[PDB]
Amino acid sequence: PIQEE
Amino acid sequence: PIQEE
Amino acid sequence: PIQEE
Amino acid sequence: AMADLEQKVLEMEASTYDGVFIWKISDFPRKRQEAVAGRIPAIFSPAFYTSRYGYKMCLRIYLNGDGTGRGTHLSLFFVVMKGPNDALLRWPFNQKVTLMLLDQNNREHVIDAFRPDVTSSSFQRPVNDMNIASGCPLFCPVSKMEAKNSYVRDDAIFIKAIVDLTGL
Amino acid sequence: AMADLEQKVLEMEASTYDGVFIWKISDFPRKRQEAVAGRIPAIFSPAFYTSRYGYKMCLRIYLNGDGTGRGTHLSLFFVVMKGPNDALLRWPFNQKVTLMLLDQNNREHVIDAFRPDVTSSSFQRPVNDMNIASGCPLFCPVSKMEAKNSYVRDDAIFIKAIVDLTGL
Amino acid sequence: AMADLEQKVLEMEASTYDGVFIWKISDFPRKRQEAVAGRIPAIFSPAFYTSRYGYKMCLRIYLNGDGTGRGTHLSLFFVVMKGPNDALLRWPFNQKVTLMLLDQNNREHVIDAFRPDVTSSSFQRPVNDMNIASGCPLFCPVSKMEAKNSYVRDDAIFIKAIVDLTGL
Repeated sequence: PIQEE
Repeated sequence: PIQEE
Repeated sequence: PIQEE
Repeated sequence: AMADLEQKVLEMEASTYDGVFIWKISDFPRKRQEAVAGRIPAIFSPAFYTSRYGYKMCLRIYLNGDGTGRGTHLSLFFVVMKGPNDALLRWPFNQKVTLMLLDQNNREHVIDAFRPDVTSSSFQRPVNDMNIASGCPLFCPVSKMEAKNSYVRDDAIFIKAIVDLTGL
Repeated sequence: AMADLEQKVLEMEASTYDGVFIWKISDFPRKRQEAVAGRIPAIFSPAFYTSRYGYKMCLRIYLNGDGTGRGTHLSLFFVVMKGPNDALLRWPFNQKVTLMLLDQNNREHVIDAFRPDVTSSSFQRPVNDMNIASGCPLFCPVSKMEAKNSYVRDDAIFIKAIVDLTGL
Repeated sequence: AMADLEQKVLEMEASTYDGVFIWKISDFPRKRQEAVAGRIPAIFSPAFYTSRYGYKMCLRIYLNGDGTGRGTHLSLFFVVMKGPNDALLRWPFNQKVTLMLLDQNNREHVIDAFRPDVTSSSFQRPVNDMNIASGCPLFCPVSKMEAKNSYVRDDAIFIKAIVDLTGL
């Protein structure tokens, strides 16, 4: 998963 | 089934 | 079980 | 909104999500008179569903009868309502439905069942809030229930519905 | 009604229908004192059920003890309440009940269990809103919990109840 | 409190406790535009849980993208929220998560899945109301859905999430 910015 | 009148 | 007093 | 919110809570309180619904109708005598007099011919039950995001349904009963059962029988119908997830469901509605009037002595429940009439408007995807009800106009003779027997107890009766979940 | 409806919402929010209930008691320190001072000797938990239309039950706890455990133990009792569908259920209530005080370090939970005393008024069909509570007067020594240990954490404890559904 | 209570009822109405959640977003065109204009970049979904007393979670979507997907994709993220029973759960959160944009013709759903990054702040026990969202920045090209296709129908779309329960 990639964190939201 | 029979519909309501 | 035991009843509450 | 105060009373409108009270309504939402009551509906949520009664909702079920596994196709099984038990409807308790209290103050039977009074509602029965309101039906005989013609002031309140029918009553709708709260809504219930086949699954968390399945079909939305309810029941409609005529304590003094409808159509072929008018004045002689308790008439009980099934109702397909407009549900929030209808776009994800298959139409027409095609699950078997079982309806019961529970004996409060567990001796002999009144039971009947049917499979939807796929060509009937009662089972197509809802355009209105509710489709026309369909079911059993001659579900139970007025004399059988009401009168004496074990269906009416402490002035209340219990109606039970079971929607078969095969294919869902 | 404004607050009466709020109570209905809270009840609904905590209700379970599988016989398993977990009761979180926050502000443990304060409630604990109110009990020692005798200002608020006992507390009822929200209600829960054995099935969608099964028995209605709740718990009652005495943070500073009741009867034989007064002043020395945490007393926890089971309560059979008047349910909407009691007419459809078998009586007296005869399901095994397991009660626990959870160790928030999953090391050693406090646990006890009992089978209903079929002759006790505590398990007959409810005439009033609730029957006499029955359970464990010596459930947990005040020294074990409260003091230190891993039962009280961030000023809160968790009580768990499991109602055996054998036969239902 | 009247509106505050309505919010609680609405949340309860949408909650699920089996790790599966279907999120219907209506008024799609309007919300889509508020995102393009930057007035309302993202939307949080109602909360759902892994079990009756399990992890509390929700989703967050950017209809016009976030980060690497800004202006080109619909970005969809998973959010671990502070739950009432967090003290009883194992941390960090380590359940596989599946995210989907449903095709309303059941032809081809958009799907992606991931296992939590255990060393990430997003999956540690929550200290705040919500942890930083984590998931799929490039979940679906704006042209894919929106435009035509069968993801948007009657100005609404459906997002589905499945949290694997292996180990719980």
